[PDB]
Amino acid sequence: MKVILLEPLENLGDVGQVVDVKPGYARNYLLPRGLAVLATESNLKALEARIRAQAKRLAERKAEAERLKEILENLTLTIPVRAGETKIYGSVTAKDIAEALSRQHGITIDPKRLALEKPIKELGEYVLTYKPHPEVPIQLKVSVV
Amino acid sequence: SGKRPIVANSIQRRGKAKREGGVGKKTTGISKRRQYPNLQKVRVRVAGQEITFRVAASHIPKVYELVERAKGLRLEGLSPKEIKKELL
RNA sequence: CUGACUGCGAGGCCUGCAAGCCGAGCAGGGGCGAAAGCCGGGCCUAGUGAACCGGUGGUCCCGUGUGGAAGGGCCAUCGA
RNA sequence: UGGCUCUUGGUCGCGCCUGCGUAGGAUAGGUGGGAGCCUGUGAACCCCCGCCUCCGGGUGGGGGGGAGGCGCCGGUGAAAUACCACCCUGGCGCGGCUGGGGGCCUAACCCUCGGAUGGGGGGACAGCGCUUGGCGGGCAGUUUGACUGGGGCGGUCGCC
RNA sequence: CAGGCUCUGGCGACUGUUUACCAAAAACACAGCUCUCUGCGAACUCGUAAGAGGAGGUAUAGGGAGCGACGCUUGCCCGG
RNA sequence: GGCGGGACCUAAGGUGAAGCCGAAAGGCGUAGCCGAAGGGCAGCCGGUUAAUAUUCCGGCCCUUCCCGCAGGUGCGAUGG
RNA sequence: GGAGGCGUAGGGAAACCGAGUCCGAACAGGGCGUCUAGUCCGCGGCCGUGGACCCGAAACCGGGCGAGCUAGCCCUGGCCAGGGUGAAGCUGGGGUGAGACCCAGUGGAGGCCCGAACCGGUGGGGGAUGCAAACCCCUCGGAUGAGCUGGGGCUAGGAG
RNA sequence: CCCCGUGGUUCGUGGAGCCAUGGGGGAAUCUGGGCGGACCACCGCCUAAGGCUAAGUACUCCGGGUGACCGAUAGCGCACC
RNA sequence: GAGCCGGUAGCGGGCGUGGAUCCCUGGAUGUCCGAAUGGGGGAACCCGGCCGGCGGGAACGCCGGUCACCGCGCUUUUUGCGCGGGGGGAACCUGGGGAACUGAAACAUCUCAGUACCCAGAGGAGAGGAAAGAGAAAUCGACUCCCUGAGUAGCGGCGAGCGAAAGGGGACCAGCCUAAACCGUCCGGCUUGUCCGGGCGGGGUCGUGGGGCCCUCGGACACCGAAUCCCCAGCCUAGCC
RNA sequence: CGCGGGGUGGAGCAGCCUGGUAGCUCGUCGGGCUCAUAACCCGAAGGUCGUCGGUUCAAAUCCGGCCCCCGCAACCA
Ligand SMILES: [Mg+2]
Ligand SMILES: [Mg+2]
Ligand SMILES: [Mg+2]
Ligand SMILES: [Mg+2]
Ligand SMILES: [Mg+2]
Ligand SMILES: [Mg+2]
Ligand SMILES: [Mg+2]
Ligand SMILES: [Mg+2]
Ligand SMILES: [Mg+2]
Ligand SMILES: [Mg+2]
Ligand SMILES: [Mg+2]
Ligand SMILES: [Mg+2]
Ligand SMILES: [Mg+2]
Ligand SMILES: [Mg+2]
Ligand SMILES: [Mg+2]
Ligand SMILES: [Mg+2]
Ligand SMILES: [Mg+2]
Ligand SMILES: [Mg+2]
Ligand SMILES: [Mg+2]
Ligand SMILES: [Mg+2]
Ligand SMILES: [Mg+2]
Ligand SMILES: [Mg+2]
Ligand SMILES: [Mg+2]
Ligand SMILES: [Mg+2]
Ligand SMILES: [Mg+2]
Ligand SMILES: [Mg+2]
Ligand SMILES: [Mg+2]
Ligand SMILES: [Mg+2]
Ligand SMILES: [Mg+2]
Ligand SMILES: [Mg+2]
Ligand SMILES: [Mg+2]
Ligand SMILES: [Mg+2]
Ligand SMILES: [Mg+2]
Ligand SMILES: [Mg+2]
Ligand SMILES: [Mg+2]
Ligand SMILES: [Mg+2]
Ligand SMILES: [Mg+2]
Ligand SMILES: [Mg+2]
Ligand SMILES: [Mg+2]
Ligand SMILES: [Mg+2]
Ligand SMILES: [Mg+2]
Ligand SMILES: [Mg+2]
Ligand SMILES: [Mg+2]
Ligand SMILES: [Mg+2]
Ligand SMILES: [Mg+2]
Ligand SMILES: [Mg+2]
Ligand SMILES: [Mg+2]
Ligand SMILES: [Mg+2]
Ligand SMILES: [Mg+2]
Ligand SMILES: [Mg+2]
Ligand SMILES: [Mg+2]
Ligand SMILES: [Mg+2]
Ligand SMILES: [Mg+2]
Ligand SMILES: [Mg+2]
Ligand SMILES: [Mg+2]
Ligand SMILES: [Mg+2]
Ligand SMILES: [Mg+2]
Ligand SMILES: [Mg+2]
Ligand SMILES: [Mg+2]
Ligand SMILES: [Mg+2]
Ligand SMILES: [Mg+2]
Ligand SMILES: [Mg+2]
Ligand SMILES: [Mg+2]
Ligand SMILES: [Mg+2]
Ligand SMILES: [Mg+2]
Ligand SMILES: [Mg+2]
Ligand SMILES: [Mg+2]
Ligand SMILES: [Mg+2]
Ligand SMILES: [Mg+2]
Ligand SMILES: [Mg+2]
Ligand SMILES: [Mg+2]
Ligand SMILES: [Mg+2]
Ligand SMILES: [Mg+2]
Ligand SMILES: [Mg+2]
Ligand SMILES: [Mg+2]
Ligand SMILES: [Mg+2]
Ligand SMILES: [Mg+2]
Ligand SMILES: [Mg+2]
Ligand SMILES: [Mg+2]
Ligand SMILES: [Mg+2]
Ligand SMILES: [Mg+2]
Ligand SMILES: [Mg+2]
Ligand SMILES: [Mg+2]
Ligand SMILES: [Mg+2]
Ligand SMILES: [Mg+2]
Ligand SMILES: [Mg+2]
Ligand SMILES: [Mg+2]
Ligand SMILES: [Mg+2]
Ligand SMILES: [Mg+2]
Ligand SMILES: [Mg+2]
Ligand SMILES: [Mg+2]
Ligand SMILES: [Mg+2]
Ligand SMILES: [Mg+2]
Ligand SMILES: [Mg+2]
Ligand SMILES: [Mg+2]
Ligand SMILES: [Mg+2]
Ligand SMILES: [Mg+2]
Ligand SMILES: [Mg+2]
Ligand SMILES: [Mg+2]
Ligand SMILES: [Mg+2]
Ligand SMILES: [Mg+2]
Ligand SMILES: [Mg+2]
Ligand SMILES: [Mg+2]
Ligand SMILES: [Mg+2]
Ligand SMILES: [Mg+2]
Ligand SMILES: [Mg+2]
Ligand SMILES: [Mg+2]
Ligand SMILES: [Mg+2]
Ligand SMILES: [Mg+2]
Ligand SMILES: [Mg+2]
Ligand SMILES: [Mg+2]
Ligand SMILES: [Mg+2]
Ligand SMILES: [Mg+2]
Ligand SMILES: [Mg+2]
Ligand SMILES: [Mg+2]
Ligand SMILES: [Mg+2]
Ligand SMILES: [Mg+2]
Ligand SMILES: [Mg+2]
Ligand SMILES: [Mg+2]
Ligand SMILES: [Mg+2]
Ligand SMILES: [Mg+2]
Ligand SMILES: [Mg+2]
Ligand SMILES: [Mg+2]
Ligand SMILES: [Mg+2]
Ligand SMILES: [Mg+2]
Ligand SMILES: [Mg+2]
Ligand SMILES: [Mg+2]
Ligand SMILES: [Mg+2]
Ligand SMILES: [Mg+2]
Ligand SMILES: [Mg+2]
Ligand SMILES: [Mg+2]
Ligand SMILES: [Mg+2]
Ligand SMILES: [Mg+2]
Ligand SMILES: [Mg+2]
Ligand SMILES: [Mg+2]
Ligand SMILES: [Mg+2]
Ligand SMILES: [Mg+2]
Ligand SMILES: [Mg+2]
Ligand SMILES: [Mg+2]
Ligand SMILES: [Mg+2]
Ligand SMILES: [Mg+2]
Ligand SMILES: [Mg+2]
Ligand SMILES: [Mg+2]
Ligand SMILES: [Mg+2]
Ligand SMILES: [Mg+2]
Ligand SMILES: [Mg+2]
Ligand SMILES: [Mg+2]
Ligand SMILES: [Mg+2]
Ligand SMILES: [Mg+2]
Ligand SMILES: [Mg+2]
Ligand SMILES: [Mg+2]
Ligand SMILES: [Mg+2]
Ligand SMILES: [Mg+2]
Ligand SMILES: [Mg+2]
Ligand SMILES: [Mg+2]
Ligand SMILES: [Mg+2]
Ligand SMILES: [Mg+2]
Ligand SMILES: [Mg+2]
Ligand SMILES: [Mg+2]
Ligand SMILES: [Mg+2]
Ligand SMILES: [Mg+2]
Ligand SMILES: [Mg+2]
Ligand SMILES: [Mg+2]
Ligand SMILES: [Mg+2]
Ligand SMILES: [Mg+2]
Ligand SMILES: [Mg+2]
Ligand SMILES: [Mg+2]
Ligand SMILES: [Mg+2]
Ligand SMILES: [Mg+2]
Ligand SMILES: [Mg+2]
Ligand SMILES: [Mg+2]
Ligand SMILES: [Mg+2]
Ligand SMILES: [Mg+2]
Ligand SMILES: [Mg+2]
Ligand SMILES: [Mg+2]
Ligand SMILES: [Mg+2]
Ligand SMILES: [Mg+2]
Ligand SMILES: [Mg+2]
Ligand SMILES: [Mg+2]
Ligand SMILES: [Mg+2]
Ligand SMILES: [Mg+2]
Ligand SMILES: [Mg+2]
Ligand SMILES: [Mg+2]
Ligand SMILES: [Mg+2]
Ligand SMILES: [Mg+2]
Ligand SMILES: [Mg+2]
Ligand SMILES: [Mg+2]
Ligand SMILES: [Mg+2]
Ligand SMILES: [Mg+2]
Ligand SMILES: [Mg+2]
Ligand SMILES: [Mg+2]
Ligand SMILES: [Mg+2]
Ligand SMILES: [Mg+2]
Ligand SMILES: [Mg+2]
Ligand SMILES: [Mg+2]
Ligand SMILES: [Mg+2]
Ligand SMILES: [Mg+2]
Ligand SMILES: [Mg+2]
Ligand SMILES: [Mg+2]
Ligand SMILES: [Mg+2]
Ligand SMILES: [Mg+2]
Ligand SMILES: [Mg+2]
Ligand SMILES: [Mg+2]
Ligand SMILES: [Mg+2]
Ligand SMILES: [Mg+2]
Ligand SMILES: [Mg+2]
Ligand SMILES: [Mg+2]
Ligand SMILES: [Mg+2]
Ligand SMILES: [Mg+2]
Ligand SMILES: [Mg+2]
Ligand SMILES: [Mg+2]
Ligand SMILES: [Mg+2]
Ligand SMILES: [Mg+2]
Ligand SMILES: [Mg+2]
Ligand SMILES: [Mg+2]
Ligand SMILES: [Mg+2]
Ligand SMILES: [Mg+2]
Ligand SMILES: [Mg+2]
Ligand SMILES: [Mg+2]
Ligand SMILES: [Mg+2]
Ligand SMILES: [Mg+2]
Ligand SMILES: [Mg+2]
Ligand SMILES: [Mg+2]
Ligand SMILES: [Mg+2]
Ligand SMILES: [Mg+2]
Ligand SMILES: [Mg+2]
Ligand SMILES: [Mg+2]
Ligand SMILES: [Mg+2]
Ligand SMILES: [Mg+2]
Ligand SMILES: [Mg+2]
Ligand SMILES: [Mg+2]
Ligand SMILES: [Mg+2]
Ligand SMILES: [Mg+2]
Ligand SMILES: [Mg+2]
Ligand SMILES: [Mg+2]
Ligand SMILES: [Mg+2]
Ligand SMILES: [Mg+2]
Ligand SMILES: [Mg+2]
Ligand SMILES: [Mg+2]
Ligand SMILES: [Mg+2]
Ligand SMILES: [Mg+2]
Ligand SMILES: [Mg+2]
Ligand SMILES: [Mg+2]
Ligand SMILES: [Mg+2]
Ligand SMILES: [Mg+2]
Ligand SMILES: [Mg+2]
Ligand SMILES: [Mg+2]
Ligand SMILES: [Mg+2]
Ligand SMILES: [Mg+2]
Ligand SMILES: [Mg+2]
Ligand SMILES: [Mg+2]
Ligand SMILES: [Mg+2]
Ligand SMILES: [Mg+2]
Ligand SMILES: [Mg+2]
Ligand SMILES: [Mg+2]
Ligand SMILES: [Mg+2]
Ligand SMILES: [Mg+2]
Ligand SMILES: [Mg+2]
Ligand SMILES: [Mg+2]
Ligand SMILES: [Mg+2]
Ligand SMILES: [Mg+2]
Ligand SMILES: [Mg+2]
Ligand SMILES: [Mg+2]
Ligand SMILES: [Mg+2]
Ligand SMILES: [Mg+2]
Ligand SMILES: [Mg+2]
Ligand SMILES: [Mg+2]
Ligand SMILES: [Mg+2]
Ligand SMILES: [Mg+2]
Ligand SMILES: [Mg+2]
Ligand SMILES: [Mg+2]
Ligand SMILES: [Mg+2]
Ligand SMILES: [Mg+2]
Ligand SMILES: [Mg+2]
Ligand SMILES: [Mg+2]
Ligand SMILES: [Mg+2]
Ligand SMILES: [Mg+2]
Ligand SMILES: [Mg+2]
Ligand SMILES: [Mg+2]
Ligand SMILES: [Mg+2]
Ligand SMILES: [Mg+2]
Ligand SMILES: [Mg+2]
Ligand SMILES: [Mg+2]
Ligand SMILES: [Mg+2]
Ligand SMILES: [Mg+2]
């Protein structure tokens, strides 16, 4: 039998695969439990879709990655917000890091996809690491003051 | 019987016993006899309800292929036998 | 020494049919013999089996659109 | 018609090892090559381990050790004893193809339970389908001669 | 209206059963003995099948076989 | 209306929703339905006609159903 | 209406050749064939195929019809005068340590006895174009049983 | 499509193809696939596994026409209630 | 166009040129049984639901209507409503099953014979039908039926028997629609997708291979044409001269 | 016919692997021992190992053919 399984099994293999099994294992177990599925013509193609869809999808996102990657590199976010003589009056988060960016330019960016644990409370200039894609890191220059 | 997607009756075709060489001759004895189609039951789900098929061994797959086409189908309505029927 | 031949076969006996039997001489090619000539098994009359089906050897022949092959035919012989 | 696992066979490729009468110093399956071959592509003498046995040697894996080690002819047997090669007899380690045997499982299939989508027993067995060979007056179709001082029994059946 | 009796053999224990229409018996049957199959979806029977009987029974039960109350007994042979 | 049968019940059997089986015809089958000389159910004596009579008549006696009333009570079913 | 048929050339298994051709090395022999017939219609005699002059089986096979006779079972009802014998049990008495057991009474057992109905059909006579396609008279067997009998229903042809 | 078991055809297993198909294995989409009597090559023919379609054909319950058909033991079993 | 109230006279009593009887067409009515169909059942009988009516009429009875099962489709399951099936027909037809006598001078392969007969289905016919054909002609061109081919080619216990096709002569004459690629839309499902599937519409039908999509031709009014539809002629179902 | 495996002492078989090997039981004779057959113990004779050809240093052994008995199924117009 040809079958496309929807569940990893030490037996046959990881999900989305396509492996030959004796019809029985299919008909009277794998197929009805739903651990696997008759790999008809329709399904094989329904699997193309399932690939192509996310396949081109991710690449098209990574697109909008080299889009920001270029803008975010040739730029520094000057962040004017009151401060002592070293420490800050209050604090700057990614949320702020984000809005200042979306204002100071109009470039929108997810606050979360931005590496920064505790909010900045020091005065100075940094480079935080942004990440919309796990293969497209972006060093963002900044400057609280 | 024959019944399902199968489409196969049971043909009555004789079986003739012979004694022979082939390098000397070959002679006979002959009688009518009925050949049956290897035939099994197939149980399957299809929405609610079970549903069996008195199918031949040949087309066992056709039946599963049928349940696949049934997913694209709108059914229910307490249709035990009725599914099978409306199941093409 | 190998006529226990090959290719024939005028003409008859016998006989319902089928079969059985005797056979001069012709060609080929050969044996014995000085030669005349004799040799187509055994002094003779029993020691046998139609046809069909098939086997082995061969061979001008046939070979399903054509070339082969399969198979068959023909000659020889085999299994009552 | 299925899941897991142990176990074993055939067969092919690869790898590797076995097959010990005197003799030659020898316990050398075959045939042929070539005098040269090993060792730092770390050797001889020695400790540990697996396997074989003709009970001697043999071969594979771990160490000490250190540049030393084997062969040749003569000798000698039927053949030459380094080393390399194709291959044999028998066996071991890997994979390819392929089958036989045991065990367990459950979901097919089968039985069952005051409906159960379920639970319990059986279980890849059994049932059934195609195909194999067998047993097979339970049943079926037929056959079971002619002569013949009636038939049978007996005798005979063609050729000289 | 209404038994002739007795003695003594054979067969079969016994009441029963039977060849409607030439045979009522010494024939069958019988309680009883032995062998054998069958562990239950039993074996066996009818049916292509589903199914049914077996039995809504479970080896002290069910199928098949032979012998045939009861008493005494039932030897040897496993080559085919 | 009262006897017998039917507008009641169920037996063997038959039939047969569901379900199962079978080349066709068909075969099996739960419920249910059918199925009686079984269960259930109210009439006796006498008269009369050429010819009927628990059938007409006479006497005496009884059943079910519908409506209304009076009295009484949780009434109510193919289910227990 | 010329499709078509027969006839005009045979010999050979054929390849093939042709008044020849086959066998054969053969311009030996020999088989068969050359030196022409034919066809179409009517009629008659016979032959082949069909039932083939006519009438006749015992049988076989396919589909149906029958258990209102008879056989078995299933359901539900009915029937068996009268007489006889007198089992167990129980009661009582006897008996013994208790008991087995004994006797009497009571009791009403039985494919028990006699014998009608009813169910048979033993022997004889009769009947034999019968009263009758199985009867009649005398006689005889069973008669609470494995009894007989009404109504309902089931099983059948290689089947019951 | 090949194999096993068969049926059809003139074809009785035969050198047995073709059409069909009960069991088993099991493709391809025109550079595909079937066939021309085992097989192979060459050369041809043809496009399977969906379906429909008049007429020319068969029959005589029925009505009509006609006979070198019968004439009541013939002619249909029946001339007729 | 003169009679008439059948065969069928008689008792009794009517009708017809105000055109009867009679014949042709259409309509009406049509008890109960039968596919039989509300339910039952031993055909021609018995019992009942719902709605409306009849009688004094609630009990009873009668009348009119209506109520089997099965398939297909709308009905959302529902319960409905709508079209269809059921049964019969002499022979003929197709399909599923399918003998034996007999022949072979016995008999088993073989024959009789895919006949007899059983079953289902079709219909004025039925089947078959446009080539995955035939078969040797670098030919033919659906199917059916007749002649011939031919008692040939073959098949065969090479027995008994059985027995083609192509080709030629005639009858008739007709070709078509889908599946798939691709496009559009409606619905479902789901791992929301540039999807899967189901239905409906466009598209497409071939062997000189055809079709789809893309680009160029101009893409066209024209050209062909029903086997469906309408009307008419003709014809049949009474007559008349 | 093709398939298979053997012809070893007076009887067979082991030896035929994977060549370096004739031994077994009974039997014959002799000796020991017993009342005694016999049991038993010691010792000896009786095999081109069916046949011929070939490999090899060497065979019953591996190989060809042949001669024969046994067995296998399968065919007989
Ligand atoms: Mg499998
Ligand atoms: Mg500031
Ligand atoms: Mg300040
Ligand atoms: Mg902005
Ligand atoms: Mg963005
Ligand atoms: Mg973003
Ligand atoms: Mg990634
Ligand atoms: Mg079935
Ligand atoms: Mg099939
Ligand atoms: Mg069928
Ligand atoms: Mg067979
Ligand atoms: Mg052969
Ligand atoms: Mg034959
Ligand atoms: Mg026959
Ligand atoms: Mg037969
Ligand atoms: Mg299954
Ligand atoms: Mg079902
Ligand atoms: Mg298969
Ligand atoms: Mg689908
Ligand atoms: Mg429903
Ligand atoms: Mg429902
Ligand atoms: Mg349906
Ligand atoms: Mg629908
Ligand atoms: Mg002569
Ligand atoms: Mg003669
Ligand atoms: Mg002679
Ligand atoms: Mg003579
Ligand atoms: Mg002499
Ligand atoms: Mg003489
Ligand atoms: Mg013969
Ligand atoms: Mg011959
Ligand atoms: Mg030759
Ligand atoms: Mg010659
Ligand atoms: Mg040639
Ligand atoms: Mg040749
Ligand atoms: Mg041909
Ligand atoms: Mg040619
Ligand atoms: Mg050829
Ligand atoms: Mg030849
Ligand atoms: Mg030959
Ligand atoms: Mg298996
Ligand atoms: Mg060796
Ligand atoms: Mg040695
Ligand atoms: Mg020396
Ligand atoms: Mg070398
Ligand atoms: Mg050298
Ligand atoms: Mg040198
Ligand atoms: Mg070296
Ligand atoms: Mg080296
Ligand atoms: Mg060691
Ligand atoms: Mg060694
Ligand atoms: Mg040297
Ligand atoms: Mg060497
Ligand atoms: Mg592996
Ligand atoms: Mg392996
Ligand atoms: Mg492997
Ligand atoms: Mg295992
Ligand atoms: Mg287990
Ligand atoms: Mg368990
Ligand atoms: Mg379990
Ligand atoms: Mg479980
Ligand atoms: Mg199964
Ligand atoms: Mg269940
Ligand atoms: Mg279950
Ligand atoms: Mg379960
Ligand atoms: Mg289970
Ligand atoms: Mg278990
Ligand atoms: Mg087991
Ligand atoms: Mg099994
Ligand atoms: Mg036996
Ligand atoms: Mg027997
Ligand atoms: Mg037999
Ligand atoms: Mg026999
Ligand atoms: Mg017999
Ligand atoms: Mg016969
Ligand atoms: Mg005979
Ligand atoms: Mg005689
Ligand atoms: Mg005599
Ligand atoms: Mg006499
Ligand atoms: Mg005799
Ligand atoms: Mg003679
Ligand atoms: Mg008296
Ligand atoms: Mg008396
Ligand atoms: Mg007296
Ligand atoms: Mg006596
Ligand atoms: Mg007696
Ligand atoms: Mg006795
Ligand atoms: Mg009695
Ligand atoms: Mg009796
Ligand atoms: Mg009697
Ligand atoms: Mg009697
Ligand atoms: Mg009689
Ligand atoms: Mg009689
Ligand atoms: Mg008597
Ligand atoms: Mg008797
Ligand atoms: Mg008994
Ligand atoms: Mg006894
Ligand atoms: Mg037992
Ligand atoms: Mg039987
Ligand atoms: Mg049976
Ligand atoms: Mg049972
Ligand atoms: Mg029971
Ligand atoms: Mg018993
Ligand atoms: Mg005694
Ligand atoms: Mg005895
Ligand atoms: Mg004795
Ligand atoms: Mg014996
Ligand atoms: Mg024995
Ligand atoms: Mg024995
Ligand atoms: Mg009364
Ligand atoms: Mg009454
Ligand atoms: Mg009633
Ligand atoms: Mg009643
Ligand atoms: Mg009732
Ligand atoms: Mg009942
Ligand atoms: Mg039925
Ligand atoms: Mg049916
Ligand atoms: Mg029934
Ligand atoms: Mg009835
Ligand atoms: Mg009733
Ligand atoms: Mg009653
Ligand atoms: Mg009563
Ligand atoms: Mg009273
Ligand atoms: Mg009164
Ligand atoms: Mg009273
Ligand atoms: Mg009276
Ligand atoms: Mg009165
Ligand atoms: Mg109460
Ligand atoms: Mg309450
Ligand atoms: Mg109450
Ligand atoms: Mg000729
Ligand atoms: Mg001449
Ligand atoms: Mg002459
Ligand atoms: Mg001549
Ligand atoms: Mg001449
Ligand atoms: Mg002439
Ligand atoms: Mg003439
Ligand atoms: Mg003539
Ligand atoms: Mg003649
Ligand atoms: Mg003839
Ligand atoms: Mg005759
Ligand atoms: Mg004649
Ligand atoms: Mg004749
Ligand atoms: Mg009766
Ligand atoms: Mg009687
Ligand atoms: Mg009495
Ligand atoms: Mg007394
Ligand atoms: Mg006392
Ligand atoms: Mg007492
Ligand atoms: Mg006393
Ligand atoms: Mg006592
Ligand atoms: Mg006492
Ligand atoms: Mg007493
Ligand atoms: Mg007493
Ligand atoms: Mg008394
Ligand atoms: Mg008595
Ligand atoms: Mg008596
Ligand atoms: Mg009386
Ligand atoms: Mg009587
Ligand atoms: Mg009497
Ligand atoms: Mg009498
Ligand atoms: Mg008598
Ligand atoms: Mg008498
Ligand atoms: Mg008399
Ligand atoms: Mg008389
Ligand atoms: Mg008289
Ligand atoms: Mg009497
Ligand atoms: Mg008596
Ligand atoms: Mg009775
Ligand atoms: Mg009775
Ligand atoms: Mg009655
Ligand atoms: Mg009969
Ligand atoms: Mg019959
Ligand atoms: Mg019988
Ligand atoms: Mg019988
Ligand atoms: Mg083919
Ligand atoms: Mg097979
Ligand atoms: Mg086979
Ligand atoms: Mg085949
Ligand atoms: Mg057939
Ligand atoms: Mg055939
Ligand atoms: Mg034929
Ligand atoms: Mg044939
Ligand atoms: Mg054939
Ligand atoms: Mg085929
Ligand atoms: Mg098939
Ligand atoms: Mg084909
Ligand atoms: Mg062809
Ligand atoms: Mg060909
Ligand atoms: Mg073609
Ligand atoms: Mg085509
Ligand atoms: Mg196609
Ligand atoms: Mg087509
Ligand atoms: Mg077509
Ligand atoms: Mg077609
Ligand atoms: Mg048609
Ligand atoms: Mg005609
Ligand atoms: Mg007429
Ligand atoms: Mg006429
Ligand atoms: Mg006329
Ligand atoms: Mg006339
Ligand atoms: Mg007359
Ligand atoms: Mg007449
Ligand atoms: Mg007259
Ligand atoms: Mg007359
Ligand atoms: Mg008539
Ligand atoms: Mg008439
Ligand atoms: Mg009459
Ligand atoms: Mg009449
Ligand atoms: Mg008039
Ligand atoms: Mg009148
Ligand atoms: Mg009148
Ligand atoms: Mg009148
Ligand atoms: Mg009158
Ligand atoms: Mg009158
Ligand atoms: Mg008058
Ligand atoms: Mg008139
Ligand atoms: Mg008139
Ligand atoms: Mg009318
Ligand atoms: Mg009316
Ligand atoms: Mg009616
Ligand atoms: Mg109705
Ligand atoms: Mg009815
Ligand atoms: Mg009303
Ligand atoms: Mg009213
Ligand atoms: Mg009406
Ligand atoms: Mg009504
Ligand atoms: Mg129904
Ligand atoms: Mg329906
Ligand atoms: Mg509709
Ligand atoms: Mg519907
Ligand atoms: Mg609608
Ligand atoms: Mg709809
Ligand atoms: Mg509906
Ligand atoms: Mg609605
Ligand atoms: Mg609904
Ligand atoms: Mg309705
Ligand atoms: Mg309804
Ligand atoms: Mg409609
Ligand atoms: Mg119709
Ligand atoms: Mg019809
Ligand atoms: Mg047919
Ligand atoms: Mg058929
Ligand atoms: Mg016969
Ligand atoms: Mg005979
Ligand atoms: Mg035939
Ligand atoms: Mg037929
Ligand atoms: Mg039908
Ligand atoms: Mg019909
Ligand atoms: Mg037609
Ligand atoms: Mg058609
Ligand atoms: Mg086409
Ligand atoms: Mg025939
Ligand atoms: Mg004929
Ligand atoms: Mg013809
Ligand atoms: Mg033609
Ligand atoms: Mg033509
Ligand atoms: Mg004409
Ligand atoms: Mg045409
Ligand atoms: Mg769509
Ligand atoms: Mg659809
Ligand atoms: Mg479409
Ligand atoms: Mg379309
Ligand atoms: Mg179109
Ligand atoms: Mg187009
Ligand atoms: Mg086409
Ligand atoms: Mg193209
Ligand atoms: Mg376009
Ligand atoms: Mg334009
Ligand atoms: Mg255009
Ligand atoms: Mg059209
Ligand atoms: Mg006219
Ligand atoms: Mg008219
Ligand atoms: Mg006039
Ligand atoms: Mg063997
Ligand atoms: Mg021996
Ligand atoms: Mg031995
Ligand atoms: Mg030995
Ligand atoms: Mg000794
Ligand atoms: Mg000797
Ligand atoms: Mg020897
Ligand atoms: Mg010797
Ligand atoms: Mg012998
Ligand atoms: Mg022997
Ligand atoms: Mg053997």
